[PDB]
Amino acid sequence: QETQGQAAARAAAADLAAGQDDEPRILEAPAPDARRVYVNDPAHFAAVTQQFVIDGEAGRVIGMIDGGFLPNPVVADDGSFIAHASTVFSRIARGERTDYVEVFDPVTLLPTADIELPDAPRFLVGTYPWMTSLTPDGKTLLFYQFSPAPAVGVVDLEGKAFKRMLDVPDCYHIFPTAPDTFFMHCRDGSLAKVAFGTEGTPEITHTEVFHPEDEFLINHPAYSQKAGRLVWPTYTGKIHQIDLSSGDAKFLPAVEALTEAERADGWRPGGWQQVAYHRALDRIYLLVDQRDEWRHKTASRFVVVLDAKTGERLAKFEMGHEIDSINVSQDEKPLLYALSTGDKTLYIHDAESGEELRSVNQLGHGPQVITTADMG
Amino acid sequence: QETQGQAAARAAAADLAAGQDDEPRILEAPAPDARRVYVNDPAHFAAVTQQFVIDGEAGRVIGMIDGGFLPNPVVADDGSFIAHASTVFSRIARGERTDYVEVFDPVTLLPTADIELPDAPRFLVGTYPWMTSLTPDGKTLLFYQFSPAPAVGVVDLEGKAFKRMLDVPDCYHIFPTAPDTFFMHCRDGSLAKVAFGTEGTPEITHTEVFHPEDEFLINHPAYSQKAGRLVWPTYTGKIHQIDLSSGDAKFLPAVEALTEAERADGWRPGGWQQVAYHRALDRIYLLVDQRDEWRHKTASRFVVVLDAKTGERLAKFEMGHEIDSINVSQDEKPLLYALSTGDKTLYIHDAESGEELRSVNQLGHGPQVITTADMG
Amino acid sequence: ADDALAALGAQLFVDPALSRNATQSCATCHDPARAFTDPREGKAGLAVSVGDDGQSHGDRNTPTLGYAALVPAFHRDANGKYKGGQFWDGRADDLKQQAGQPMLNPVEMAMPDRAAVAARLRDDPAYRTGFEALFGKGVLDDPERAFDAAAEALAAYQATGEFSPFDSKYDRVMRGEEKFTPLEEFGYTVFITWNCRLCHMQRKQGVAERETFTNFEYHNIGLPVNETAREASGLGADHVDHGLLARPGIEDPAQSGRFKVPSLRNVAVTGPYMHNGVFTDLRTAILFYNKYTSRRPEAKINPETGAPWGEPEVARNLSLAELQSGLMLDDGRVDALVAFLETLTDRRYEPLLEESR
Amino acid sequence: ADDALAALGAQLFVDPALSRNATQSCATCHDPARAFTDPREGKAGLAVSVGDDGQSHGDRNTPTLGYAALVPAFHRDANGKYKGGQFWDGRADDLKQQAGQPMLNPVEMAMPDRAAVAARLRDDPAYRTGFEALFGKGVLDDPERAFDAAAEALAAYQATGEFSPFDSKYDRVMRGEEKFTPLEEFGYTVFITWNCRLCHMQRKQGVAERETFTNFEYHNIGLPVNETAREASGLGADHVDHGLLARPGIEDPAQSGRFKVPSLRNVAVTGPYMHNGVFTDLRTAILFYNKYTSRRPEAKINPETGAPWGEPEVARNLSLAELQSGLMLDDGRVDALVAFLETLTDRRYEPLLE
Amino acid sequence: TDPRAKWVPQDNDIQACDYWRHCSIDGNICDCSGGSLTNCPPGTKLATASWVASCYNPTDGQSYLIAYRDCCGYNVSGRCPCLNTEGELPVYRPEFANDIIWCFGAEDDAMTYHCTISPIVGKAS
Amino acid sequence: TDPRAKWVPQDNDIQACDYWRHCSIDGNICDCSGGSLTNCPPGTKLATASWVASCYNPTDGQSYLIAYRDCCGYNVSGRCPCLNTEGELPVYRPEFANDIIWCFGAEDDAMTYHCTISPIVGKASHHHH
Ligand code: HEC
Ligand code: HEC
Ligand code: HEC
Ligand code: HEC
Ligand SMILES: [Ca+2]
Ligand SMILES: [Ca+2]
Ligand code: NA
Ligand code: NA
Ligand code: NA
Repeated sequence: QETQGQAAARAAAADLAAGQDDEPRILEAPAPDARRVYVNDPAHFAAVTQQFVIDGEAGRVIGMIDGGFLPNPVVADDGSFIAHASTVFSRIARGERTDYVEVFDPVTLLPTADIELPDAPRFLVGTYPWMTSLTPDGKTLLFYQFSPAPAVGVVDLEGKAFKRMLDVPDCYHIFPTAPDTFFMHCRDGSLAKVAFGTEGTPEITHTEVFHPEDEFLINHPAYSQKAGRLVWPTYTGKIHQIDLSSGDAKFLPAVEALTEAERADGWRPGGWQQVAYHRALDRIYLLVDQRDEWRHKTASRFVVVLDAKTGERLAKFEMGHEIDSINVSQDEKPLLYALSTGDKTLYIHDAESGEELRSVNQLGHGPQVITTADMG
Repeated sequence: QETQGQAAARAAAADLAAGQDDEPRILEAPAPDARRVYVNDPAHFAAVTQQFVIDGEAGRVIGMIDGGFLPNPVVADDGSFIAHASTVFSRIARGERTDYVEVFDPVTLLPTADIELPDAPRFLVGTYPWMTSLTPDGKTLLFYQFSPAPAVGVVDLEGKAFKRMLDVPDCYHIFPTAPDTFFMHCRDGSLAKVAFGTEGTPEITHTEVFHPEDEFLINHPAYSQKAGRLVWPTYTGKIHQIDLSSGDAKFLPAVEALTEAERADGWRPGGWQQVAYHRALDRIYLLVDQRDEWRHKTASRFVVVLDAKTGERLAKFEMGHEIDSINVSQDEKPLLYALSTGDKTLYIHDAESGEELRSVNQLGHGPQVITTADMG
Repeated sequence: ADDALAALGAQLFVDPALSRNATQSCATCHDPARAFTDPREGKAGLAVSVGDDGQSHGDRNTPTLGYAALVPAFHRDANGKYKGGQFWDGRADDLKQQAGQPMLNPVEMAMPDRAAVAARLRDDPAYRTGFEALFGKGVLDDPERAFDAAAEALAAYQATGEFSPFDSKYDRVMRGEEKFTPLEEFGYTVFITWNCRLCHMQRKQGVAERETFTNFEYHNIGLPVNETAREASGLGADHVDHGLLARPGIEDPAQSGRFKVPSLRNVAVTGPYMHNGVFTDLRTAILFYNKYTSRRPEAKINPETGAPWGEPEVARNLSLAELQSGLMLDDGRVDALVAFLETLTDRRYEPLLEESR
Repeated sequence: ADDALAALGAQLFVDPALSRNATQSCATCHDPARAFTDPREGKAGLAVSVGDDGQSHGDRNTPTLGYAALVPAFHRDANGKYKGGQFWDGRADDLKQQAGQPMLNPVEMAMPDRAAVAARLRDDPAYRTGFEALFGKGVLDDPERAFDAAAEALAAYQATGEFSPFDSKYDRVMRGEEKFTPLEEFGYTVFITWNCRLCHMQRKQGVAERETFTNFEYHNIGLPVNETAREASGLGADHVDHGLLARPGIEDPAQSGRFKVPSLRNVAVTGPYMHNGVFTDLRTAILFYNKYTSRRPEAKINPETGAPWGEPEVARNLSLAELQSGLMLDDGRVDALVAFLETLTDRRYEPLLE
Repeated sequence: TDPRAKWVPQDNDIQACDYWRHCSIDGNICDCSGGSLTNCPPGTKLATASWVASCYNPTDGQSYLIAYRDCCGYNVSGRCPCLNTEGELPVYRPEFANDIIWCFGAEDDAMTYHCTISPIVGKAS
Repeated sequence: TDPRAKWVPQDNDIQACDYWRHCSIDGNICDCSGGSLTNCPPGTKLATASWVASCYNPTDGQSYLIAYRDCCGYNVSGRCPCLNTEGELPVYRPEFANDIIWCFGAEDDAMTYHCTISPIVGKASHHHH
């Protein structure tokens, strides 16, 4: 009811009346928790970008982190640090390129490491969360490189040094599953498992081809590292699920996010981060709307919620705003975060009821990526 | 009535129908001319900023130049180069600061000089054109330094080198009159004349104090280096004109831009670049509106035009938009540029009649500064 | 008329009476069974061809005549780029200016002079009748007229539909008569989005009416010397093939080592490749491009020899801006490009593709 | 009670019988006519004071007693900054604990012991009466009680409105009774927007009820030795005055060379300045702060000597964060500040301004 | 304007996001920051890389291959932003994928995105 | 909503541009990017420089000196931007001037503008305002 700015004015007035002293200083952010959410603003390819650290419970910006060109943010699931791989140039968008990884303390937001990446090796692309990824123990950051060929960069966060590039096949995205292993999705319709050492040709294994050549898997699959669940929608809201928790890929049964009559009536997923997965609830959330088949990056106004095991629909929420990305807190009674690139607003919904609870606006220019830590 | 995009669609279709080939390549901007106008977007203090190069005749963006934090643009009046003093940091907004001057070729927009300024000596302030200035011969750039004390930096554009800092007294802004001389405006209400040889203290002379302690002279006076006319409004629309065309300051009759009556009904100048001066017309343009005495930075919806010689009002335009900055082309039948920070749009008016002819929208985030070359 | 002139060229084209020892016609080196290239083994394999004396080898690989009639005559366009002409170095302006050269080249057909050519033409009553009907009585008695008339007949013959039928699978696909295999279609997609497009397509933009997969420009792509061909041709260990700079009247050192971009039509059947026949296999010619892009050690190794490609014969004026694309072709994209380029084979040479596969 | 106690303190304060040769009272060094500081010219000018023996000089400048009753008792606050106390090095906890020290200091009043103090108290029938009525019969026969009672009386006398009248121009202006002159108001504006207010204001934010222009913290501002004063003190040319670190209980090396932020009240009339009286002029004191900000050759030079300021007596723990403000005070701001500081002069010392 | 409606090409205004050649553009139309439909703005560098789409030209009934190319080395122009995705395939079919900054090949190693041009390279298969 | 009307201080919401202490603020309210009314957000550096305004507090009718201070070393927050100019004088009266980036004194020489705080430092009034 009372806004945060209102509660602050009240307290400031009380301190003045009471003669209360206080030292102006640099605040710490509150301890990272399950309802912290980070919104990255790729800013529609601006050379500099911003990340907003948000208390989702209060709907309050608690901090910000600056970044360079299309950085890839990662958040350690255990809340110990956050980091990004970023790119700057010596004269704004021109001149000598430096790619680097910074690691930040999640309370002071001070960079505790700044690790140069040799030979400007980052893949510059509209931000895909799974193109730069932390290994589960948090000691390694992996980043994708496209040019000259698909490759993956290995960065030692603990020793604060770049390690090596690994050559991989014609494959994309990086879902780490262990300190030395990740999966990628390959042009031929398989996943590739890549197991790497400090030196030597990485061991690369392919799964069976798991989708036909004309079934399109979106750029923003949800991957729960702690569950090893890769939830990969196709353009039609068909959802591939791959279980990587054994260390090898087990293909789960496909589910449809939309019914036959919905599909016949033009319903399709669309947006940017189209799918979220709540690990504890084993639940998929998909951004859908009625749309032509090639409007697959436009906002959507509905979220369907479906049991990941059975594909049973549990809800269809009318979000009431143009939503491009969703994600969920990973605690019980999760929040469903619904980020509107066009409104630059994070809408914070009760994931159970779909009700909008609060919102955080003025999140940059073109905010697209929501990240939460799964701390539980 | 055909728009630029429409005309372009037809040319393309015609080339396609006629089977006419063309090599995709980097265009050159049209040669600089009187109707080129530059719009600088300090972007409400963002760490990187943009300058838009605009063909005022067609209302068309013909190029852009990237800048760092609150850079100071200058445009050689002869159209031979543009330059800015800019500021970058090794990590977006943090880390080692580099101040530098870049000079650019006005057609390829390529930088032809990048000149480091030692000891990060630039004054960081919302953009005031006369905080950085070209000497009439275009060979020297002078920039203001506030910290630790008012000082002026001498940069050799010809040798492409920084030279030295000049100690000045408690004074502000820089109005070059000569290869070795400029005026500054002082706290004690005088102007100072700073003549610098190649070495030692400059020779500093003060004029008579020309305004009382409680008359406030705006941060954005117009200065026509070619006329040597310094046009300096105060908060009430009183206008100091100082003739610097002889090497020394001759104070012109002071004039009121607003009638004694108007000032009684709340009329005051307001905006950013509140004043423009057309050298060949000896004419002052002032952004005015009805406002409280302390809303002096708000947009104004009206422009008044007056004779620099007599002070007689010549016109009063209802701009039809919220205008923050004005300037004028220095050719015959000038355009009156009316830049709206709020709309991010340069409205291009006929200076004679005040009709809005065309406009160029999407000029960054908070564009505030209009520059034109005075090429006649 | 256009018919009779081409029919006369058809006879000249296959007539070995136009070589000193009467062993060699145009058709000998430009064999119509082989997309007008030379199937014969010489001291450097198929890299370079052997002349009528049976010993002399050229220093350049014999190119197809297919589609050579679509090349513009040699000129310098407004951007200062040379275009068109005939021979790998553009030193002939057009087909007509090229046609009498092999006749008089002691390395090729080796007739001593125009008069020896005319005397051969007189010996044959069909030529007297055929030349006379098109060029007038006594044409064969004037060595200059006879020689020029033979070149004109030969250039007319090369302009006929038979040399440029446009009946490749690619042509059929572009008419909607059929579709590319999925591999071919990928090959086409890569060809037109990667750097090949910057040189092996007629136009910078828009659609060509009779595409022949060359922009007719001159580029030094930084090829090494073909040692065995260079030994066979006898030009010397210290010889440099300067490409376009060898054309009389080109003086600009920036043209040294640039050769005419070949039409990729029938490329699948006209191996070995490049101006000196240096690469045997189509795949090798495509892989050469990865030397500019790939960071892998193997990108620098010619797979036909296991050794480095070699220092460029001309180390200057390389087309680095186009070549250093920042993107390496993986083997699937190389396969796709082979399959696409095979679609550029004329209908009548489709049977020859079986062996190359 | 508080009235009679103060009135007893008032008698002791001027009584030279509390010195060994009966030549010196508190008032000799803290002369009421000079905002409770020492007018007496000595070997080192007015930089240090001379004790009862007519020979011993101190090694520190005698500070005003005005407003010293506003300073909190010595303590370490929750951010780890020490605050309050008395003496330049806060070695006394409060006024009561400070009062007995001059009496027994051989370089000052030089009484040998508390008994000798008590005996002098016993000689004066008026003291028997005054002390006994406040502390009980026989108080002067017990030297411990006698001396504590004397210190308590002196501290109560220092806590009277007479020592802290808040009747400066600044006080009158803050009460809306008067206006600052343009120069004074400019000086006040500079003082509260420049680094001075990071140390010479009671509070970080909000408005103080009884502002004394000090946050009661300890800072090393990097001052040099006062050579003549240090000569006169006889402590020797080796000697290093460690300021706060000399307080018993303070072990923390970060505290070496730090001294209590003086109240700027009456500053215009209590020259020379700083803990060792090194600067005779108020203007010099202000100029000293430019050594940290200004790039100008003159900022390096003490304008009283024409020579460089001197290396800090203690070249560690400088308050660089505050002192390196990035801004230099031009002559205008220095003038403005002098005008402003002069407004902190108590009404009764307004005539001393010349 | 209904963002989710089937895209409807027009061949009458190249600055508008429904212009027929922009059927798979992502970013900003170069025509709006001083380039043109098929040329880069001054100061920027023309990439040699491209991604493609088959775009229907309502003027002639024909579908053309538009092999987009980025103009690089400047911050994003901020003028005429557009994102269309006709035929757009995910990043693993990169020749049809448009979130990628297709600045490879640009002079001076320029890799920042400023805007995109829309030249034709073929009639569609 | 009328940008030219006399500014009307309120004492009920610090994130709004008409909050009484923001009477000469220029930039962004630190309270909207993880600071508070009088503290900087994490990661930024608090400048020791300030400019002052005397701001009228509607609540007690007293006028207070607000010594604005910048939080520096981050790109501008972009949240709760405000520009007010009560008593604001031009740059040659820098003590009252608010286009200046008042980042001097900030740790690490941070000079980029992120947001401004609005702490009270005195009562008192100005001749000019
Ligand atoms: C083998 C000894 C040959 C005989 C007999 C003929 N040609 Fe030839 N041709 C040959 C080579 C080695 C080359 C390239 C030489 C070089 O300097 O580049 C050629 C080239 C042509 C061309 C130009 C084709 C192109 O550049 O794309 C034409 C049009 C041509 N040849 C035609 C031609 C005719 C008409 C002949 C009989 C008169 C003839 N050739 C004989 C090898 C040999
Ligand atoms: C201009 C910079 C080019 C680019 C990019 C590509 N090619 Fe090319 N190609 C070019 C020239 C100048 C030549 C002749 C080089 C010489 O000196 O001989 C070629 C040749 C080929 C060939 C051999 C054809 C023949 O011998 O008849 C093939 C198969 C070929 N080129 C293919 C090719 C592909 C698939 C490309 C994209 C990877 C490609 N080229 C780029 C000029 C240029
Ligand atoms: C000169 C011989 C003095 C006589 C007699 C007295 N005092 Fe003093 N006082 C003197 C000096 C040199 C100093 C500073 C010494 C140091 O080490 O810092 C002082 C200090 C005080 C203080 C502390 C003031 C402050 O820190 O702000 C108090 C409260 C004080 N003096 C009181 C005092 C009394 C009550 C005296 C009579 C018993 C007395 N002083 C004598 C110099 C001399
Ligand atoms: C904390 C880092 C401070 C800042 C910033 C300023 N001052 Fe200060 N001042 C400080 C201390 C600790 C002391 C005593 C220093 C010592 O060791 O002796 C002082 C002293 C003064 C004085 C002398 C007062 C007296 O001797 O009674 C004056 C006149 C003074 N200070 C003024 C002043 C001004 C005007 C400042 C802003 C330019 C200023 N100081 C900054 C602590 C600090
Ligand atoms: Ca060949
Ligand atoms: Ca003193
Ligand atoms: Na060979
Ligand atoms: Na030549
Ligand atoms: Na101690």
